[PDB]
Amino acid sequence: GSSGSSGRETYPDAVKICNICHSLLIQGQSCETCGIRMHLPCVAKYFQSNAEPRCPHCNDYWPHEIPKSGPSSG
Ligand SMILES: [Zn+2]
Ligand SMILES: [Zn+2]
Repeated sequence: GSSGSSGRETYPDAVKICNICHSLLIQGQSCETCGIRMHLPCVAKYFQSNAEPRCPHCNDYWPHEIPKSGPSSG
C-alpha cells in the first residue's frame, strides 16, 4: 500500500498565462465568460482602433474596460 494523493494546483508558470503573448502574468485583465488573463499592453494592442472588443478566447464580449498602450511599438 503506502499510497498517496495530491489535490493542489501548484505550478511555477502554469497558473495564469496570457492569451496574446502566452506569458506568465500576475496583474491584468481576465474574462468571466471563459476565464483567460491578458497583459495590459496585450489587451489593448488587440482592442486598439476598434469599436466593440471581443475576447480572443470565447469571442463573445469584453466585460472589463480597455487599457491604454505605451509609446512602445510605434
Ligand atoms: Zn501578454
Ligand atoms: Zn472569454
